[PDB]
Amino acid sequence: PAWTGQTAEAKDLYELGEIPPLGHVPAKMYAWAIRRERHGPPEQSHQLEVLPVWEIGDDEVLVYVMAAGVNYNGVWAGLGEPISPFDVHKGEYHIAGSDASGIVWKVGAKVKRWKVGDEVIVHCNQDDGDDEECNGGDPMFSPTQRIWGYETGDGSFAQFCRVQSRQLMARPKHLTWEEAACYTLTLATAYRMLFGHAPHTVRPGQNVLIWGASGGLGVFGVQLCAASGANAIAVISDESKRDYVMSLGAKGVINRKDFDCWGQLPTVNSPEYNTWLKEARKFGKAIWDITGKGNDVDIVFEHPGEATFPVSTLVAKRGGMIVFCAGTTGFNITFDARYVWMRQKRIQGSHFAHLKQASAANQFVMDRRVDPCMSEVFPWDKIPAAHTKMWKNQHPPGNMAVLVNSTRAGLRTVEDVIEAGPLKAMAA
Amino acid sequence: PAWTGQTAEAKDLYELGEIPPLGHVPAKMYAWAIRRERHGPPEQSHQLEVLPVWEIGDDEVLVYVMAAGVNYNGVWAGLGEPISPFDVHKGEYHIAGSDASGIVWKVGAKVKRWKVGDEVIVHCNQDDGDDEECNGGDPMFSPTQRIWGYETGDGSFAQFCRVQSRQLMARPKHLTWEEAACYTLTLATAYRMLFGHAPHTVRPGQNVLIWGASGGLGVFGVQLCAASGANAIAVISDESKRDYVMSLGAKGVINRKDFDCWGQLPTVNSPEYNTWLKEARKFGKAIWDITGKGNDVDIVFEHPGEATFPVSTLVAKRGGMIVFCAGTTGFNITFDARYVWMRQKRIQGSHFAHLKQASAANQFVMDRRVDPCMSEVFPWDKIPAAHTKMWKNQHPPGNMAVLVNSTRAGLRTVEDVIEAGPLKAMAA
Ligand SMILES: NC(=O)c1ccc[n+]([C@@H]2O[C@H](COP(=O)([O-])OP(=O)(O)OC[C@H]3O[C@@H](n4cnc5c(N)ncnc54)[C@H](OP(=O)(O)O)[C@@H]3O)[C@@H](O)[C@H]2O)c1
Ligand SMILES: NC(=O)c1ccc[n+]([C@@H]2O[C@H](COP(=O)([O-])OP(=O)(O)OC[C@H]3O[C@@H](n4cnc5c(N)ncnc54)[C@H](OP(=O)(O)O)[C@@H]3O)[C@@H](O)[C@H]2O)c1
Ligand SMILES: [Mg+2]
Ligand SMILES: [Mg+2]
Repeated sequence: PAWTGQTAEAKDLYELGEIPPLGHVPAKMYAWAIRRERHGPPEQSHQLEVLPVWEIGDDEVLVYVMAAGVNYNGVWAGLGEPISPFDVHKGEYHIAGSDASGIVWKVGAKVKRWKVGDEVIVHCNQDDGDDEECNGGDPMFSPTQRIWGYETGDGSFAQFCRVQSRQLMARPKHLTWEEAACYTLTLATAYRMLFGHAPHTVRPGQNVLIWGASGGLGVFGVQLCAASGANAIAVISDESKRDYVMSLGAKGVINRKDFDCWGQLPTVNSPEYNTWLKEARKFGKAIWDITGKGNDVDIVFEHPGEATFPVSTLVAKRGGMIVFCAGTTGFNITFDARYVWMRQKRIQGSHFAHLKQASAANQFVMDRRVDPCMSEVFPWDKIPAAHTKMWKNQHPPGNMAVLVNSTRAGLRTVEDVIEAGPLKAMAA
Repeated sequence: PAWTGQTAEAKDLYELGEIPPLGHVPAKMYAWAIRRERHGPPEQSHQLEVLPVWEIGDDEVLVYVMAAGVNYNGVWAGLGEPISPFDVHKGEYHIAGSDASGIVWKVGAKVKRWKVGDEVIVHCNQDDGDDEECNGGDPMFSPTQRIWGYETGDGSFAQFCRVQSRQLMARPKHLTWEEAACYTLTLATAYRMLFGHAPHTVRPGQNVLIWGASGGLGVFGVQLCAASGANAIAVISDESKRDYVMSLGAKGVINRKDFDCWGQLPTVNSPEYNTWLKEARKFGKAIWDITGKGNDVDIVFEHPGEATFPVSTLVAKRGGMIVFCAGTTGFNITFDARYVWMRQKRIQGSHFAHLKQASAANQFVMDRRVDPCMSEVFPWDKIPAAHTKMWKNQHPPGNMAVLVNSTRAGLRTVEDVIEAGPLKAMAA
């Protein structure tokens, strides 16, 4: 409430960073929406509209959005593949965006934890709140679970978005709006992988193979390991990337381009299967050269999938886990039953994270023990462009972000957004 | 000690069931041994020799063998594939057999738990006893772990075998010698699968898909489920087998021959992949018809491998585990990454079991809550024949057994073995 009266008048439509009086809610807002006939490339399917501000219920909340995050799923949405969201919800239009920072503007009748004017970031997991798994087990195992901004169109690429109370976490005051908004989805996901599957969690001492260490997922495996006592073993495909990952806490690096052990699992007992095992073993020593010899990784941290899995299942210690949330290079997974059963290795699928997980992760960032690693930030009018950049992989390592009501890069407080000035949302 | 003096004199070689005085150990014994040049079909590679009785150490024990069990591994040994045991141990010859019932005849200097004349059955797991995993963790994760009678040639197809104290469990007085000796290896294995991988263990209420329900492994999944409150869902390939498995506790049956969803995973997005999912779904309802609808199995209990895995990974509930110890139909495992990561399913390899596991299992049998299911029993001179029968799958459902010092089928006590009479070990 330092800035309660330096605001604007009560009206039904504001421009970017034109702060309304606290708790006043305009009939309308500006947004980046998708409709079923637009479906296609981000610059084609994401177009700019003026829509009504979301109606909210008993346990929901409304957020004035300062910045947001760019993730792959916003592309799958604009694409309508692998599926269209309109085959998931009954909506006429869809507002994407699954990461965010901003202010709470209005709360439901039953909301006590959070209060109007509180500064927050947003976790993307939602459920109906009332079955066995959401009340005693793991809420990610409820059929009711879904991802906000993907399987819902009340996402964050708009002046306002609608979220459940159970999606809100406190914002780190030490970050810019854009930094606060880039990491939660990707950080929380990686946190579930490494701490959310007892008894195969990370402990001081362990060695963890991290695939694609420069990726949005990669950078967070590396940091979380280091920040906990463990020893991340990064993997990359460009030697200019070496310094980067190593300044993060990495305890070694390796480059996949040196080998050929890539591709599905050669049918067994065939020479290819024998030439395959030959190089892959080279890959194995590559670790021991870092880890010491006889020292296989406690956890493989997977996501490329089809092309590497055969290998990942080989290098993991007896009693070790190979966890993963994607298959960026194919889904025909393959592996040699012999290796995982004799050495009793766990192959564990994983998928985002839940509030208590996202918020344990958020704490590492609040204590400054982990850093969002924001790759770069685009402005409100470049949002579809920002997505196109991910599409064909031309983005820099780390996590992109885009601006909303925050009118310029580098802004931290709401006072900063005011004095920097309102901005036209729809000009051309 | 009811029969301490109805024995024979002190000599250095006895015939079958010619009981020596308690604690007297003959210089020599009769056995079924393998040597590297014999390698081949069981009837070729298992030949009959007279060898010295094993020397034993501080924590080891010597057992007078009444009956033993027949398992696949005795065939892989005689075969010398996938490997020869002589590439594992430095021995000139090898005595196979990984299951057994009998009397303790001699104990090491440091053996307090067990005493001479005690009646026992044998678990096949061994380790060196002195690293981290054997002293605080799971001893199956020690590099020192190995299977007795396979990776060692002091097995049970002989008048005497040598075992570690940590392999011994008490024998159920209510069984015949052969019954007591058929089940431990196969029972314990299945017990680890269903109770040895927290937090995905069996609980009253759960539904568990059991592949090959008539198999030595199958029958024990079914019984253990039922005996615990769960609901085994058997799978078979002969309708004459239906009554069998259902009298065991099964709560339903299904027959794989009706479908075609068998084989590796059709490359994705291809019509075959679409026709594949079509039948497999039929397979899924087949369950709900038994389980109720919306009710996916908590645990798939796998072992056929390559040909079914694609399917097994589909039918398991979100948060469910697919555990397995074999790949009897290939090792090029395959599955759709999408299914296991979104529904966060665990794919867990497993391999035999450890003492505390084998002995929890043994308790079910001691309370008469589980039954060995002995398929049939061959005599001492048919042991290689018994193995040949497994080789090409012509054995009846359940678990085979063969006789040693027990001179006739149906004998229970040692008194019974005496009055039934000694028997010539080597006649032709
Ligand atoms: N379903 C979920 O729960 C969930 C949540 C978040 C993200 N994801 C997924 O996880 C994936 C990546 O996330 P991200 O933030 O890391 O995106 P990203 O920044 O594009 O990550 C790509 C990184 O992976 C590495 N990589 C790409 N292909 C590789 C290959 N063939 N072999 C080895 N490394 C390879 C690259 O690093 P190098 O070439 O230097 O090794 C690259 O830096 C995407 O599929 C995304 O959808 C899934
Ligand atoms: N490494 C370990 O820890 C360990 C320990 C013990 C056993 N094993 C292994 O487990 C396997 C079987 O053990 P077992 O005692 O059950 O031997 P088994 O008695 O021969 O089991 C075979 C059973 O599996 C079923 N089956 C065979 N092919 C099938 C297929 N293509 N699809 C569906 N079902 C099929 C059959 O039943 P239906 O045709 O009626 O369905 C048959 O009754 C072997 O590979 C054995 O080596 C491994
Ligand atoms: Mg991002
Ligand atoms: Mg058997």
